[PDB]
Amino acid sequence: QQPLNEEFRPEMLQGKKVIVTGASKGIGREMAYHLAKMGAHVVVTARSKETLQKVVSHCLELGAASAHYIAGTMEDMTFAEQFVAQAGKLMGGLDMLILNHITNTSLNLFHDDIHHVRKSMEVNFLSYVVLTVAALPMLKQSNGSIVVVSSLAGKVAYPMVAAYSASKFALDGFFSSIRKEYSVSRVNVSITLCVLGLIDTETAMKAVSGVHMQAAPKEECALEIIKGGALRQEEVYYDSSLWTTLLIRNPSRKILEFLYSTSYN
Amino acid sequence: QPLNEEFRPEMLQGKKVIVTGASKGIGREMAYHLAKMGAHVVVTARSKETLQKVVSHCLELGAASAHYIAGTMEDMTFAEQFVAQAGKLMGGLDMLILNHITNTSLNLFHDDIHHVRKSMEVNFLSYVVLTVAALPMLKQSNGSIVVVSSLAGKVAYPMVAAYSASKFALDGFFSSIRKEYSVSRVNVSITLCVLGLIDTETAMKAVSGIVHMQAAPKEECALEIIKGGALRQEEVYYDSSLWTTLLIRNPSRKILEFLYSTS
Ligand SMILES: NC(=O)c1ccc[n+]([C@@H]2O[C@H](COP(=O)([O-])OP(=O)(O)OC[C@H]3O[C@@H](n4cnc5c(N)ncnc54)[C@H](OP(=O)(O)O)[C@@H]3O)[C@@H](O)[C@H]2O)c1
Ligand SMILES: NC(=O)c1ccc[n+]([C@@H]2O[C@H](COP(=O)([O-])OP(=O)(O)OC[C@H]3O[C@@H](n4cnc5c(N)ncnc54)[C@H](OP(=O)(O)O)[C@@H]3O)[C@@H](O)[C@H]2O)c1
Ligand SMILES: C[C@H](CCC(=O)NCCC[N+](C)(C)CCCS(=O)(=O)[O-])[C@H]1CC[C@H]2[C@@H]3[C@H](O)C[C@@H]4C[C@H](O)CC[C@]4(C)[C@H]3C[C@H](O)[C@]12C
Ligand SMILES: C[C@@H]1CN(c2ccc([N+](=O)[O-])cc2)CCN1S(=O)(=O)c1ccc(C(C)(C)C)cc1
Repeated sequence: QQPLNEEFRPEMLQGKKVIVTGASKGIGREMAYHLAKMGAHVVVTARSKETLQKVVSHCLELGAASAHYIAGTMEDMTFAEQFVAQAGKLMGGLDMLILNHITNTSLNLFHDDIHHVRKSMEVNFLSYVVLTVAALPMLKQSNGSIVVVSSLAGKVAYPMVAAYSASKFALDGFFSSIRKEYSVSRVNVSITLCVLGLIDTETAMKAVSGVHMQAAPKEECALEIIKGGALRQEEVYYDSSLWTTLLIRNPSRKILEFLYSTSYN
Repeated sequence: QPLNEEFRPEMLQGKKVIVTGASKGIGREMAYHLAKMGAHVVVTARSKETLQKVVSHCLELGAASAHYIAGTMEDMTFAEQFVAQAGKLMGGLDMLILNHITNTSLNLFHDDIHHVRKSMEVNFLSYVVLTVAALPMLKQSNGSIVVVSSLAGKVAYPMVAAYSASKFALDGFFSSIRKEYSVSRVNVSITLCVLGLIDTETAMKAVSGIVHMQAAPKEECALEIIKGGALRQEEVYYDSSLWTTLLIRNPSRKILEFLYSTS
């Protein structure tokens, strides 16, 4: 996967057709708004239409080349697959798939909640796979890009987020493996995994409101995510701590993977 | 917190161990090793005839008990029943060795969502269900949970995406609850094992074409899993090369988690 050795330029997204999921709020909404401000075509999704409409409206107000929404739950694999189709017609193509949404989750110990674990896998992980499969043909045409939004808990272990972490680890294991597949098959679709720390979205602020954890600004975060996709980077790291930003990489893993891949064929 | 001792076989003598996917491969050799130790075993898998055969050689080997209970971990109900059924058959549970996997598909991923889902269900979700159901008894003996995983559950490889997803998920989930059990003072240890190429028939069938590094003896591999589990180690790394286990360590992650919990 060859990234561009350029500096990012906001114009790179002008006229581009982009899906963003879980975009009625949080980092997703903020991504829609940056893409809007860049004059991109944008289709957003989430379960609730009212909140989605506001985003759509302000996107056009912000200068979006076009902007729509389709509401639905990503518990529905059928909705997921269909959403990408409807969204493809709407824009006449696809340059970028931004996979962002999660099921509602809050900090808690794990006792018996298999139903939360499975819904997490289904919504947080499986639905991302179904959306990728549904979007690849269009993405092969544009030579597009999959952006997968992940978490520190998707690279290291923390208490209170077991089912969430499982699903985020899964994303890494899956998409990191198909990136290597796309590179032998010579599929020219980039895959960017984003490892975010605590971000000041309203939901996240509510879920931790109860010690001191410094949150990072959602607007800058959203842009760092778009920048990584645009530039076809493998991983984007974003946290408020410089120590965390550093320690969340895995140089051992890069070396090993590189030795294996220039070794096997 | 590991046990501050050298391993000695008799630690397992009398203990109540479940071993899943124990009809063949590494699972089978763990049943056997635990048997020469004196443990009470109960194995499980889908293969009735073969389970029977192993259970029988376990009795010949020194085991204090040997029972099998065939079924598929695609079935969460049977997974839940199985631990209860096995708990009775033993009057307690000391060790839960979680090892089974669905059949892994060595190929480019294209559109088989159902195979991804099934990998997640069998390879990961069923491990959660089994653990949920074996907890109460594990708490009472202050027992151990062993989770078997792979090079491909720590780093990424092409051709095994669904499997890598499931093994990665094992790491997140069980590493997260390990930190939860420490702070809520649950005295149940958790061991994640990371295995390179082991010479099981399954593996050798899989790597037959290409030429790799020497595969490692499944009998040694199985014992090291039991050892680490017994000593309550957090992680066991096993490959025929020490270089592999050196290269696979991630000190960054260890330091970052130390930082988060001094806090
Ligand atoms: N903020 C953080 O501290 C943080 C940290 C690490 C990683 N991240 C990652 O950043 C991404 C965005 O998180 P956020 O904090 O911005 O969350 P958020 O503000 O809570 O936004 C979640 C979005 O997902 C949608 N959603 C929820 N359930 C859905 C379902 N079943 N089907 C379809 N859409 C659903 C929501 O809309 P509806 O409810 O209307 O459906 C909403 O638009 C996530 O992947 C998260 O893991 C965030
Ligand atoms: N061998 C290696 O090179 C290697 C490398 C990395 C990781 N590992 C890990 O080591 C563990 C064991 O590997 P192995 O090579 O020993 O595998 P194996 O020889 O293929 O045995 C897998 C076991 O799982 C059982 N199983 C399959 N589907 C099942 C289902 N639906 N329900 C219940 N049981 C099922 C199989 O029994 P039945 O068909 O009789 O049901 C079999 O006993 C796995 O977790 C694997 O990830 C091995
Ligand atoms: C053999 C490879 C890994 C080899 C590797 O990654 N090595 C490359 C170079 C590493 N080194 C730098 C150490 C060597 C170079 C310097 S050195 O001098 O040391 O060679 C590993 C990685 C993924 C593994 C499969 C999965 O588990 C799924 C499945 C589980 C079953 O149960 C058994 C079958 C199967 C198909 C597994 C078989 C095997 O187990 C695989 C292929
Ligand atoms: C540092 C943050 C927050 N984390 C966390 C973990 C544990 C606790 N705790 O109070 O024990 C508090 C916070 C988990 C890891 N990260 S994160 O950025 O991966 C993250 C942020 C927000 C969440 C939600 C879904 C709980 C809001 C989960 C993970």
